[PDB]
Parts: sequence; C-alpha cells; structure tokens
Amino acid sequence: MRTINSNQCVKIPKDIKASVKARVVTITGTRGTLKRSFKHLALDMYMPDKRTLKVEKWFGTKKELAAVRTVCSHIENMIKGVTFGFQYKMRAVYAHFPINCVTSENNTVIEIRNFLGEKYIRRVEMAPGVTVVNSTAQKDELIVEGNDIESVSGSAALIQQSTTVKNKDIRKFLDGLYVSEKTTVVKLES
Amino acid sequence: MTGLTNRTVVIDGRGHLLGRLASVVAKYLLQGGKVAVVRCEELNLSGHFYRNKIKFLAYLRKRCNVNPARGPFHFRAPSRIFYKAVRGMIPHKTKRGQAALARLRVFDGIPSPYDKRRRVVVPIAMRVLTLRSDRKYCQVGRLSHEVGWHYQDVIKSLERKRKAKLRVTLKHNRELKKLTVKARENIAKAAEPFNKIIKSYGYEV
Amino acid sequence: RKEHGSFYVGKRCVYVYKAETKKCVPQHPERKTRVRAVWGKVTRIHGNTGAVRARFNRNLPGHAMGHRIRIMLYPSRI
Amino acid sequence: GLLKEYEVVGRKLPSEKEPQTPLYKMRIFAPDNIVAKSRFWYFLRQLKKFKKTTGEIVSIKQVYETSPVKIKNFGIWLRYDSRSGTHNMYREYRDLTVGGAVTQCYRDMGARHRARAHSIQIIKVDSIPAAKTRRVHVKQFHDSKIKFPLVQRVHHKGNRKLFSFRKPRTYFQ
Amino acid sequence: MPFERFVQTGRIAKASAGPLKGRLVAIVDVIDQNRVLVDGPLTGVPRQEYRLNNLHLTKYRIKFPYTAPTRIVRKAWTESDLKAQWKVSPWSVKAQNICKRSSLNDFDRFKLRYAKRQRNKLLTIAFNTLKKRTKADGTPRVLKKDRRERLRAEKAKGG
RNA sequence: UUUAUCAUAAAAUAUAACUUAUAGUUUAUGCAUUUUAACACAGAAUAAAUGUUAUUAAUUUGAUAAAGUGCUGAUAGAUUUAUAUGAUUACAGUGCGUUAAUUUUUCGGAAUUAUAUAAUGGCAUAAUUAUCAUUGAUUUUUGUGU
RNA sequence: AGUCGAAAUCCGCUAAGGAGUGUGUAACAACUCACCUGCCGAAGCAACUAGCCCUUAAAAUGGAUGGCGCUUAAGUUGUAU
RNA sequence: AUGUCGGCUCUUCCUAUCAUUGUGAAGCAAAAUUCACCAAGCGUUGGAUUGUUCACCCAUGCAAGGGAACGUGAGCUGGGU
RNA sequence: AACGCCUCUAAGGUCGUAUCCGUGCUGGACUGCAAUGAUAAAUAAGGGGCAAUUUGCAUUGUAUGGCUUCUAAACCAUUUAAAGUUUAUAAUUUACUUUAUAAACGACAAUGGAUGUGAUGCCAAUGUAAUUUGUAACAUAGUAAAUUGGGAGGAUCUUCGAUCACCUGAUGCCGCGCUAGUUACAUAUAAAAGCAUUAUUUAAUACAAUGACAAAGCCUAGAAUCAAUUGUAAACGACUUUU
Repeated sequence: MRTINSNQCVKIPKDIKASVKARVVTITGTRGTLKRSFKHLALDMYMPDKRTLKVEKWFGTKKELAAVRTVCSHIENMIKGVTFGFQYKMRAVYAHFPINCVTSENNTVIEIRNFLGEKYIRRVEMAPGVTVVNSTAQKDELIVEGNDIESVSGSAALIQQSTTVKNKDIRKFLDGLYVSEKTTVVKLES
Repeated sequence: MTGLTNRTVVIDGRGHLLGRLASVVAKYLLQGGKVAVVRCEELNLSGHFYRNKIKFLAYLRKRCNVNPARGPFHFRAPSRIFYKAVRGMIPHKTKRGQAALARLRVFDGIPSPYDKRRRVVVPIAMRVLTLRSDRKYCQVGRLSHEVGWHYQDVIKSLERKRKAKLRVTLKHNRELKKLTVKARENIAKAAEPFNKIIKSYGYEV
Repeated sequence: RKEHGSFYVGKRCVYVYKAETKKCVPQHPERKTRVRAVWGKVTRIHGNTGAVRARFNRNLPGHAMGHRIRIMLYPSRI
Repeated sequence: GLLKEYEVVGRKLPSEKEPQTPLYKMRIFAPDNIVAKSRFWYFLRQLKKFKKTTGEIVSIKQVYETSPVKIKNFGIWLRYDSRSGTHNMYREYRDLTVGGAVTQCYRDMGARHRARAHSIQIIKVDSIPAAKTRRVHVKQFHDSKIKFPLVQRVHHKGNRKLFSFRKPRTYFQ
Repeated sequence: MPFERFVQTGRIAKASAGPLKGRLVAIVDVIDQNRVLVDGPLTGVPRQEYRLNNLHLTKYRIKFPYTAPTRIVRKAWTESDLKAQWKVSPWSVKAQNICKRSSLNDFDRFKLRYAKRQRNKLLTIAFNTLKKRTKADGTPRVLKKDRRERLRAEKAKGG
C-alpha cells in the first residue's frame, strides 16, 4: 500500500549523553559506553534536537515499517545496558552426578566437567564485555555480566547448547543448563 | 594524453555493479575503448551472500568430463570474474571480437598507473542508483574469497599501504590548494583582470 | 539525443587510411601521396540517440570498424 | 488511450408496428471515439432485444469533465473476471479527472489481477465526497495538511555523460 | 529529524522534467504516491496534473489553505516577496548559468578565454612563493635574493 | 473549466489573541523568557476560502477535421541515335501602337470605372416538385427584381 | 456429592456464580473458567474469494530463458511513444 | 549389413538411502529398533547348482539398497542361443 | 516486532556436518611469468655494446593548418536510496579523530565537467603562421636556469626498479633569458583568377619513433650444441655428470 508515516520518540533519562552519527546509535552512561551499528538495517532516525530520540520510516510496505519499534526496542535495552548492565543465571540441575561448574578470571568464560562424570571437558568461551562468574551463597548457580543484551543471552545460549544428551530420549534425562531469571545488575535493587 | 575518445577510461567500482557496467563497457568497447576497470573488490550482485554463491557453484561444478584440463577454465581472482560477464557479450570467435580484449584490462588492487590517473563514474552502474532498499546484495571481494581467491587479505596489506600513502598526498595539496587563493589575493589587482570572468562564470566563478 | 544529430544532415563523410606507394604526381594541390582516402556523404538520423547512418563513394573498406573516421563541416548553415 | 468519456443512445430502427422506440442510454468510457460505437452493443446486448443491425446509434457525445482544477475523488464499481471467479467489485482510485480515473483503474486492474480488458465492464462511476472510502491506501491522503518529505525525482538515470565525473550522490541535504 | 526537504503545501518548486522546465510553481495538494497538482500564478502556467517525480523542490514554504483559489495565491506570492529573494539565493546565483551561460556567444569568447591566460600569466610568478619553513634561505638564493629584493623592500635593487 | 463580477451561504482549514502541555531554559520545585515542527476548531476578526446562484475579461480551456497557412532544411534517382523510317509544336510570359484622374514614390510604380455576358452566389418575391417534418425547414423546378 | 457419561431442571443467590469449565481428576473437595466490573481507549475479528511467489517436483556425460546476465529489473501484466 | 544374449576386467555418473557424519520424531527407560528431513564422500562382498538378470541357499558382516547409455566381442570368452 | 501480547524472522548477530569449496599432496598460458649469471672468435684486424645520444641524409607516427591540446596530481580512509554531506567554532585527538554548537546546503534551475578540483592549455606574438617580426617610453609585478658532499624517500604482470624524485654539507656568483597593462616607432613577411576551389586532403614546424650511410667519443674480451662419455636415467630422445 506504501503507507505513509510512523514514528517513535522514547523518553531519555537526564544522566546520559547519547548521539547518532547518522546511522550508529551511541549511548554513554554509568558503566561506560555501548554503541552498536545500524548502517544497513534501513531506518531513519534523529534525536529531535533534545535529549530524546525520534525515528521514522518513510513509505514502507509492511515488513519495512515493522522496523520502527524494533530499533526502538533495540535501544531501550541499550538504556538499561549502560546504566545498569545485564545478568542471567544458570541453575545447573542434574539427576545423579553433581555437575562441576568452575570459573576464574580472566579466564572468566567457563570451565566445566563431570557430565556425566565423563572424559571430555566441555568448554565455552564468551563475548567481549561479558563475564561469567558462579553465584556465591547459592547452590550451583551462575551469574552473567555485561551490557549487550544480544550478547549476554547468547553467552547464556552458548552454555545452553553445551551440554546436551546424545542419542537418547530427552524426556527421560532432563539434565541441562538453563536460564532462570532475566535480570539487570543495578535496576532496581541490583 | 590522447586516444580515440580519450587514451583511457578507468572506472572505480564501489557500487558500480557487475552487470550494468559490463553491458555498458562492452558496448563501448566496440567503438574505440582502451579502457580498464579497477578497484574490483567491492562490486555488487543481486541475491545474497549464500545465494549468489550458488550461482557460482553451478559454474564451478562444470568440469569437462573427459580430460578436465580441456574445458571450463574458471578463474578465482575477482578481477576475471568481472570478465566473465564481458566474455559472453563479445563474440570471441571472430578476429574482431578478440579486437577488444587486448584493449581491456581489469584490475583489483588498484596499482600500476591506474592509481594516479583519475577515475570516473558511470551512473546506471551505481548500486545507489538502481537497487532499492532492503533488497540484500552479495559482495564480490567477500564472495570470491569463499569460492576461493587466496588473496582477500593480501590486497589489504598493500591497500592500506596506499590508503595511508594517499593521506599525506592530500595533505601535501591541502594548504597548497589553499595557497592558490592566498596567492589569488595578490592577483585581483593585476591590471583589471577579473571583470571578463565575473561576467562569464562569475556566480562563485 | 536526436535533436543533436540532425545538425549532421547532409555533411560529407571522409576517412583516411594509410598505404605504401605514391603513384601520382602533386598537380592538384600538392600531394607527395602517402595518404589515401575514400569519400562520402551522411544523410539521415537513425538511432534514437544520435547514431546517424551514412553512405560513401565506394563502400567503407570493411576492416575499419574501430578506425577513426571523420566528418568535416561541409556544407553547413546556421 | 487516455480513456475519454462518451454518452451514447441507441435507436431500434423505427419499424411500423411500433414507431418511436424508447432510445436507451449508456455511459461509456473508452479508448476511442471509434470504438465505443461497437462497445455500446456489448452493453446493450445484456438487457434489451435490439441487435445491430436492427438499431442505430444516435449521437455519441464526448463529455468534457466539469471540475478538473479541483481534486475531487471518485469511487468506481466494477466487474472483473479473473480465471473463473467472475464477480462484483467495488474499488476507488483517487484521480484528478474521471477520464484519468479509468485509465488508472484499468492499469491497476491489469496490474494486480490480470484481468484483461475483455472482462471489465465499468458499471458505475460515483463522485464520492468523503468519509465513505474504505480503501486504506487512499484516505490517508485526505489528511490535509501533511508534512511529507517523500523526496523523489524522476531518477532520470543519470543523464548525458555515460562516463561522468561527479559521483551522483542522490540525497543532497 | 534533520529538517528535510518537506514537500508540503504550499511550497514553491522548480521543476525539471516536463513542460515546466523553466517555471517556478507551487504545490496545491498531494494526490497519490506519485502525483501532485502544482501551480505558479506569476510565471505563466495554471494548475494541471504533474508527477511528484518530475520536479525538484525549493525551500520556501508559503501558507495557503489547501482548497485555495489561485487569486489569493496570486496575492500571497507577491506578499511573500519570493521574487525579491529568489535571485539572491546563493546557489540560485548558480541558476544564472541557464540565465547567462546559455548559448555562450562566439562574439566575445576570446575575451571570455584569453583572460584566463591573463590570470594565469600572473599566477605562477606568485608560485614558488613558498612559506614552507625555508626561510632561510636555501643557497643559491644568494643569486636569487636580488630577484627576491623586488618583492619585499622594494627600493631599489638587490642589493 | 479558468479569470473577473453576483448575492447570500455558512464557515471542514489557512493569516489571525492568549492558554495549557512539552522539553531545553532564568532566578529563587515553580516561575522569567525562549522552539512549539504539543501547537488546547482555544478566541474573535479574516480568506465571507469552502458551500449557493448567475454573468463574464484579449469572453476563457483543448481536442478533430479543412485551406499553399507558410516555409525552411535534406536524402538517393533523372529515360530519351524523337527518322541514326516522321509537330521540335502549342500553351503561357516578354518589348512595340487609345485613355482619364484618384493615390502613393516621386526614379519607376501606383490606382479608375462603366466595355459585354449564361451570369454564379447575397437578398427579395412569384412559382412549383418534393420532404423527417409542418411555427416550419429541407429543398426541386424555376421565374423576376435587386 | 457440580464434575467419565446425565434423563433432566429450574432457579434461589446476584453487576456477575451455570444440577457447573476443568488436567483419560473412581469419593467430599481443592480449584479456575464462563460471566460481569477494574484496567486501556482506536479500530479489531470470523470465514470467504483470487494475482503472482510457495510447497509440491526424483535422473543417470557437465551446460542451457539461446549465451552473457539482470531484482524501485533486461523480470511475469495492462500500456503510452 | 549398427557383429545381437550373459558373466569376467573396467572407468563412470544416479538419486526414490542400505548402512557410516549432523539432527528431529515416537506407544524413544536403557539396550535395541522404527519414522523423517539434509546428505553422494569411501564403502555394498568370499561360495553350491545352473548358461543367466532375478530366484533360493551357506557364511562374513557390531551392517551387504537400487540404477544409466541393452553400458562393453578390431579387449576376451562362446556355456546356451 | 508490524500483530500492546507473545513469538528461532520481519529485517540482525551465532552453534554445525564424511557434503561443497581452500591449504595439504602431483602436473604447471606445450614456449606465460620473476629477479638473477654470463655475454664471445680476437686483442693486428674486427665483432658486440653504450645510444635513450653529440653529427647530417633518409622514414614512420602523433596534434594536420600553431594549437579537432590536454594533464598521468583528488572526493570517504569498514560502509548507506528518507539515508545525508561540506565547511566553520570550541573541547578532545596522532588523525578535517572523537564531541558539542552554528549554519551552509535543501535527491532545485545547477550537478552529468570546465570546482579544467598542485586550479588547464588556445603560447613569449607586445604583423600571433600552412616562417620569425623588432625598438622605445610608461607603470606595477618581478620568475625561469646551470657547477660540490652527507641524509629522510620510492615497487601491486615495470611507459628505466644496481637508479630514481626531496632536504641538506657546500661548490659557485645566470644576474644568459623573465611576464603583464598603456602609448609611440623601425620593418620584414604575408594575396594558390581559386572567385558556385577543395580533394587519391598536402604537411612543414615540432614531437617522438626510427633505421641506413661515411660521419661521434666511449665500453667489450663467451657459451651452447651434439658427437665421445658415464649411470642416480633409458622403446628411442631427453635427463645427472665428467675431463
């Protein structure tokens, strides 16, 4: 139909000094600065000469002007990433063998074994800006760190895939490494 | 210098597609060309990174069944994958179809005086002039690597050498171009030099 | 464009191409005779961008497809 | 053509058993002033007895749309026939004149439906004022005023020099 | 929003493609995704159909009602003093190459072009006038300081 | 159509007060002012735009045929022993032998009728053939005057 | 016993509570539905019809819109000159 | 006058996949096995009677799938025909 | 997310196969390509370079009427069809880096070229052509050149990469020849009736390419190939070697 016009201007908190060099959203804050690139995702935005930030898609069909809330969703996470960060938790549930999940620094990726008391050390490296530390004061729980929401879950997904059962009915052996909570590191308690 | 139209035409290839450049430069090349096409590493193709791979894996599958140093001579450097569109268009089984492929050089890595002689633009060839938005497109210098050109980085060890060497040269001419208008303050009172051109070009001259 | 080329109606068309010997004295205005050239005359605009077909005295010698032939102004008007 | 408009009246030649036949009228948009003369028979052969040649075609009249400078929009009712799903149909297209409002309507109906011209009968043309257009791709243009920086060009591509020198840089802001 | 070229009523425009190639016309209303009813009352063309593609836009939005007759546009265009401020636009000084560099007559073109010799005849003598820190003085400038005595002092000769 | 007038409509938005909100703002959370591209059909005035009717300016659009309308530029091509067994002729154009003035240039030119028609239309009437129709109009034969 | 399945069968209660919706619940139950109102305040939803893509759809020598190729086309459609 | 059937030797390509790599399904606990998508890379045999393709055995196999120019007689063999 | 919710896609970042591509291994534009070595007999006489040359005759090519020249110095430095860019100011920075503000520009007439984008040539003629012209006055401006050592520099199938452009030690003194604007002067040259002329369109100049001839100095002092071998090779040839 080539529908005409749809926009979005999210409210911007007073602490940050964010900008766009025409396609690249940067936003600085408490934990530092996180800038991810959209030189190719086909959208049009500019901060309307204020703290706030407005976006526009002129003359899109329907896949095309879907994008307006998405970049908006892709940056409202980036609000929380720079002033709070991100943290997930792995619960590490087993049936018989206690899983051995160790971390260190820095060298803060993972070091695991004993699945199922086996020989192969599974090992998963991480993304930059991301650290993975076991939870203290809690049995076999994990803490993710970082600011990129599309890297903390993927680092959690990289320890979701490994490890797994082979060849067997997974409805019998439900062992695995699972995410329980979706949390930030500062907001609002911690 | 001179040639039949000029001594040469040298075409930059950023966004200058494979198809609507060849199909122009082929037709030109039966009319007095003497051309060459350079910076080939960022031409463009429709489809995408994995799709128009599979355009280039039909014709890489095509051996010649019996003595396969008999037929198809594929070419892996991304220069002569330009050329694969300029061989169909010139009927190379005449001794005139081959009277343009001794005019035509095709380069990738911009050396060899097609780096100081001035390059040009051809309009319809531009990716920014015939391809709309959200229709993805593959890239030749990062496709033909993954159909096996062994020097996708061996350009960049020297491409950044020249791209660093071109920094200071524009700074060599930065203040020197600025010296001209600095010297032009000493020339506006020559005798009465300027009214002949303020009446002629004279808008910003 | 086809408004350009119609100014090339009715001009001659002439093309030189080199050869070996002289075989002719200089009498009509001086010629040591190294250059040899057949002749002709353009007529009409043909292509919707400016390609304009052209007839010669004899026939355009066949190996010239990519030789630098000329068009002189004769005859012309305003 | 540009689909000019003709009104047309038939005769049913004046045979003595009942002279003064009732002279029915159509409204024919047509590519030509020569072709509605044998399109009127195609509309007339749906209702009355009346076959050429037992009737004449008294004056076709070209009528000259009245309000071209204004931008009044119209709806058209429609009868398309696709592969076998012949139907009723209602659309609209926002055009300047009525005669431009049927060329465009053909060359949308042939554009998305394939709907050749031998299966379209323009059964009604109404000048819709406002507020009854369903038509989501139209009535978003009702909203005067509009900012609308849909900066286009012809994209004349590009122009003369087929080896230019100056990098054609569209956006130019 | 970077303050884009807003095709909005009633901004004046300079078309390029169709029969307005040389006309200054202004928008009445948008029609569809491609069509615009455009008009300039002071230039010699009424309203008619026109594509959104055939024209470029200026930057001077002038207020009208969206169902305005031409006569108040005839009123307001003179009121909005465009005809004053048109030919002062710094790159509509560049518009004067269709208003002066058209047809570029061959009864002055020597004086239009042997003066570029005259400008260049004093150009290069102001070249090799380096400031590049040499200074001073790069012998054999001892046999050039007498030449360079005719640049600075000046009186009288070198030296 | 358009433009210019007409009287009203009925006012849907655009010039044309000041709110509130919105952020950036000053002074001590609110105000002082700034962008309102939030702009409260938020106010009147105004366009009496829009709505109604009618007339229109060089009476205004452009299509589709008709007249040498008037050229300006070109393309390639030019039969012919017409007695080598039969107009080289006739159409027209030129310079010589009435006229009178009007007019213009004044150096030519220039311009003037009546001289005779079947007149052939314009108009008028007589007259009829004939006609979808017939207030009639198309005509036909004509006849006469002008 | 409201409840695998029900002949039946109303109502009382009440804005809204039905011999009842419930995890192959064997009793009571536990228990949330339906429903009404809070909450938000401009469009939503049911099947229907039919353009292209889409699944369909598998051949033995390696190669076919005729090749080069194209993708707000050089593409499938109605068409202007 | 196109030397016409088998086996031997021997390059090859083929997916409608037997089993090996990567999954998913299940009345998939495991072991075992079945389904189904992607996948042609190496692999698919040693023997009794027959002249054989098949047929049917015996055994290896943690396991033995189909097919192509009637592939092939100036390479044979000639057991049938 | 459009589809307030969800949702492995609507565009986007990733985990993955004996498959397919590449190293890895074997032949290599049959004779493509790269640097690199030698470079002759004789040294009486020659041969071969150095030569692109100093020196004429003679020929081609190219701007053909002096120029239908050019010039081989730029437009990001990952990347974009609304997207933006370019210059300012200030912070920052190695970096027109990053940041902030200001406009400027509005896919306008322009630009798709004379920004001729180290700002072209279309020339010093101060009679400027198929030759050169010269002498003064006036003003302002005032360039191009050539001899002596140490250093930073420059390669991607190279129009000279065993040298090369830049700075400096420093030799020296062109002050040989500069150009512009105004005015005067001394001339020489220049006319192919061809007057509806061109035509197999000269060609000089100049440029380079040349080669030849006697002219011009310099530099130069070998290999291959079989035969005969041998035996790491072998149908022969080739291939590894030897005196």
